[PDB]
Amino acid sequence: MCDKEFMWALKNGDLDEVKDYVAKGEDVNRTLEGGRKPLHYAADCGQLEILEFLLLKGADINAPDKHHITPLLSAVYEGHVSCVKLLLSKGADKTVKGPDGLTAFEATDNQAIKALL
Repeated sequence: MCDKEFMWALKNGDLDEVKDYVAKGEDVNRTLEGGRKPLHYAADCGQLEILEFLLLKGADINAPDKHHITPLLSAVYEGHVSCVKLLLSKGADKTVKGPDGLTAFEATDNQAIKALL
């Protein structure tokens, strides 16, 4: 068990492997070796099922990574509409500014995400 495989599981949708790490003692809020938290890796790659599992285990929906980026901003940057919907419906702060100074509204050009914000 190592962080490198944990980050891969969150990125690639391996929910069972993510459940393995958590059941074996992993903290769903710990910033991994890559500089991001589990929610950041799941939201960046649009893993909707992992996002749900992480929040139910107590993951901070607004926690930043090492680059002042929230899980909501990470999902917006790659246009994961369903992930934006789930994070917003769970109370994600839409007013946080990214590392470039723009909020989730100003950072995206996809108007479908802009409507939900």
